[PDB]
Amino acid sequence: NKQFAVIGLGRFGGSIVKELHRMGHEVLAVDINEEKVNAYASYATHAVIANATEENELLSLGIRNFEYVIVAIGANIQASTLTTLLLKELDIPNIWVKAQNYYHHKVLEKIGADRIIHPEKDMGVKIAQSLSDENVLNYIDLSDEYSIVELLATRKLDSKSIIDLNVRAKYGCTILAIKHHGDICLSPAPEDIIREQDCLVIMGHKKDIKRFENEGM
Amino acid sequence: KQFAVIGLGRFGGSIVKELHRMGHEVLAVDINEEKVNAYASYATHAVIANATEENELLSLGIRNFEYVIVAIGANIQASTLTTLLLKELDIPNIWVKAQNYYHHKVLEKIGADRIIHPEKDMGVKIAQSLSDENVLNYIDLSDEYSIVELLATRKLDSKSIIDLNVRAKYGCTILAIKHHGDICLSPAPEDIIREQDCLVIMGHKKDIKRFENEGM
Amino acid sequence: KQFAVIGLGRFGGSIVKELHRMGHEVLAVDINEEKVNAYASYATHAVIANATEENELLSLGIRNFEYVIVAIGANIQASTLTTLLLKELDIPNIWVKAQNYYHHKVLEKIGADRIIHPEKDMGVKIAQSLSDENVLNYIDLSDEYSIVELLATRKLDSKSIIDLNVRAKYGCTILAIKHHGDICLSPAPEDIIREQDCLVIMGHKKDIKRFENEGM
Amino acid sequence: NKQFAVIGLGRFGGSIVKELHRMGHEVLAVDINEEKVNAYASYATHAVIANATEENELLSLGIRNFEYVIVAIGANIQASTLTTLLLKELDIPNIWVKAQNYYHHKVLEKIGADRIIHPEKDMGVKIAQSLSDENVLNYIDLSDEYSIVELLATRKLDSKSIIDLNVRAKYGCTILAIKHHGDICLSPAPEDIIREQDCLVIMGHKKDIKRFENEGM
Ligand SMILES: Nc1ncnc2c1ncn2[C@@H]1O[C@H](COP(=O)(O)OP(=O)(O)OP(=O)(O)O)[C@@H](O)[C@H]1O
Ligand SMILES: Nc1ncnc2c1ncn2[C@@H]1O[C@H](COP(=O)(O)OP(=O)(O)OP(=O)(O)O)[C@@H](O)[C@H]1O
Ligand SMILES: Nc1ncnc2c1ncn2[C@@H]1O[C@H](COP(=O)(O)OP(=O)(O)OP(=O)(O)O)[C@@H](O)[C@H]1O
Ligand SMILES: Nc1ncnc2c1ncn2[C@@H]1O[C@H](COP(=O)(O)OP(=O)(O)OP(=O)(O)O)[C@@H](O)[C@H]1O
Repeated sequence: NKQFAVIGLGRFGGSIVKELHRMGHEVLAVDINEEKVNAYASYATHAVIANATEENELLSLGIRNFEYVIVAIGANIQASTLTTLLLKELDIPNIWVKAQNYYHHKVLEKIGADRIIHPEKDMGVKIAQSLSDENVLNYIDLSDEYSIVELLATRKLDSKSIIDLNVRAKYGCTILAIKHHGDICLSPAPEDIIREQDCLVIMGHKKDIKRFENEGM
Repeated sequence: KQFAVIGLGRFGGSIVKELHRMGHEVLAVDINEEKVNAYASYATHAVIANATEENELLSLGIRNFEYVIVAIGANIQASTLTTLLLKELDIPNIWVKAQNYYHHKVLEKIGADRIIHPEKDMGVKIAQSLSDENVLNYIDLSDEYSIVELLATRKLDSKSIIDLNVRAKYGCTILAIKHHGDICLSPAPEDIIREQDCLVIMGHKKDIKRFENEGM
Repeated sequence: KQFAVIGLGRFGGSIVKELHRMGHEVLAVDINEEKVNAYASYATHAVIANATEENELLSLGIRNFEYVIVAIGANIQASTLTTLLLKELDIPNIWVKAQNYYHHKVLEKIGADRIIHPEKDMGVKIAQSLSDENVLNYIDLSDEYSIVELLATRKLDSKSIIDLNVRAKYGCTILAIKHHGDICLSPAPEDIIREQDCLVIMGHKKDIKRFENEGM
Repeated sequence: NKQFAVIGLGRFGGSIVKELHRMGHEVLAVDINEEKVNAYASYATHAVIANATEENELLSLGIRNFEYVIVAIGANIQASTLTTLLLKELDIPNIWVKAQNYYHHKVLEKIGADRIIHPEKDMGVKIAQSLSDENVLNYIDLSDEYSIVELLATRKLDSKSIIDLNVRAKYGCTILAIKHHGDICLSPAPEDIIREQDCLVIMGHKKDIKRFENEGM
């Protein structure tokens, strides 16, 4: 099918190899630290001690055999940039790299990393949103303006109805799901009961939702 | 009202930086001087302090904060001691970064209010996108049901939504279409889907992957 | 023209020291305090600064400089970041020292204007002089044609310019003779060549070595 | 076959051992760092891990077999001085050493190094010349006063003739070569066309050339 190589068994890298392997893919786990390789031995199709900045060592892995190579070295900029440069030079189709900061992202961009990820910064802003707005449990941005948000229902909604407390007429948003005591009602039909601490999944404009949050909850 | 970010990591530093951009009251704490100096501009306040020493934590007036975030994820000893102090000092909400399953366990037992694994979580999400080249982004509603954002293949170019019904056929529902940046929230059949458009589907996790196989 | 030398190495420090002796405007930058103090006297100006931090580079007023030289050749991370900053800050001429082929490649891609390998270059030149004990110094005009300075053997002692011709015999041309320090430029046949006198020949690289074999 | 020994596989040393070997000489690559030796294994007649300051280790290499020994240790003064002292004591005919600074040069001079080189300082002044004078591409000094200089032709010379814009009479210098679009004209005969960005090779007095640079270009 398709073959994966995870260079850098960080908390990020190690989670990718561990997941991809649980999904039952072909994953090569690479790390310069022996102890890290030994640890992920059981959680990878394969584990190998190698310094990803040395070319001959990368060829020994048969890196050219991989469709996707992930460089999850995010603390060492020098290790990361050199490795990704090697990978691009060795004509790897998809190179996904972890970046440290804006500048590291810039170097990776210029040496042709195919997709760059800031796992910490991204999770940072998402957690910050949940801190600031105690109502938002989780969310996904469709664009800069429009977003799907999962909200914890306050007592301000306990035993309330949809045909009653409408959103798309009143706020221009649409409710997609309700989760009461673990049970899930997708594409719910008005009227439905919403209890307190229910997961309410709303969808629309980012500003529109926060207006509903203010006045509805 | 008031936020305290202890540990200006890449994770911690992003929280302070964001909360401050949102215009909240954020206290940036770090034992490393250079880190404090860096986040000075991106915080309501910056202070050099060793969060494991009690008197130093009191000097910050930590008891003044509604939410304290311990984004120390490499040092288990630093993290556990700090969080223990915070719980002992009766902070209402303590959010901590964990390193691994075991560190999570120690934090759980000393009463951290919410524990986060930013790397492991982002790990599984990125792995999903690696394995399934179609899934751009997603959010899990539960273990079984999920909302998924999909990149449309040539297998969908100039297809009508009602023509290629996801609902009747697969038990899923299409929520949005993004063509050339323009967004059609809650789209009405029929609508044109071009190649490389963002298709937002919703339903059962297994059901979606069945649509991915046969539809795309 | 205003010059900025970031990295007071043996290489960087020599550029600063020379440009300053020539009486230009040179800003000497280094993260190591002791290095800055040392080159204080040998620069228009010396400043302790970490060239990878942007605000620190702006504090120098780096955007003031026509030519900035990054003579950091041991630290690849320092070098690449600095040069990236310099390109981002729209510096017209960025001259960087490289460590190896790969470092050269990263610098190339982030838009360094001229890349130099002072050690590798001087390596091959010294190697030539080792292998061929006759060649004192040289300059390549191309890959094939070169001007070479040769130490005259006893095989040439008291030989005449026309007598031992190269303009007809080998297709090369003699440009200068240096006997006991005295210099005869574009010499007219016949001229006396003593032993150990610097002979400056010019032509094809292969042609010269043929003259070296048969003439000397 | 003349025999070469390169002690210290720096960027400088490693370049000598890589070049001499490409020329197909006999070169012994020595370094105390294992990883360095392993790297230059392919690019040397031989590679050996050895501490050049220990005598017995130097004898084990059979150093007395070598006509030319190059000590390209330029960061460690103690390593360099001791090594060179050993080499002189062991009666090596030609000892070429890399120096760090004026003082290191002095120590080497007194312990009988046969030729001392400052690769960085030398390349420093040459590059500085090219920075200051944007016209000079490359040069070679015949003495302190007289020099052969390679110059990039400005628009101030585009489609100009040789005998038209004479140097042999006007400035006391002589043009030796012209390089237009890669093609090379050695000992050019007046008149010849000089286009813009054409490599012009002039020869004469250092002051004389810069006078031509000012008024001609
Ligand atoms: N040259 C290399 N080749 C392969 N792996 C390397 C190399 N250098 C470092 N690593 C490994 O890559 C992994 C990436 O960790 P990195 O410590 O440098 O920090 P990190 O990306 O911030 O970690 P985390 O994912 O937990 O946030 C480590 O296990 C490290 O040993
Ligand atoms: N005793 C302490 N008190 C307060 N802050 C500390 C203390 N010890 C360490 N820190 C800081 O807290 C932060 C925690 O970072 P830690 O490097 O050690 O890894 P990390 O949290 O996983 O990094 P990252 O967030 O980038 O993934 C760092 O800025 C560190 O300097
Ligand atoms: N971020 C920085 N900002 C300014 N100067 C720096 C920075 N980082 C390193 N330097 C300085 O630049 C130089 C780094 O180059 P490196 O000395 O280690 O030597 P080199 O370029 O490989 O060769 P050489 O010493 O012969 O010039 C050092 O002098 C160091 O003090
Ligand atoms: N005592 C020794 N015995 C054997 N090898 C040594 C000894 N000392 C240094 N070396 C090696 O010789 C080399 C000399 O490099 P040196 O770092 O010390 O600085 P350098 O001459 O400025 O480097 P560069 O050639 O890049 O300019 C290194 O590879 C080093 O490992």
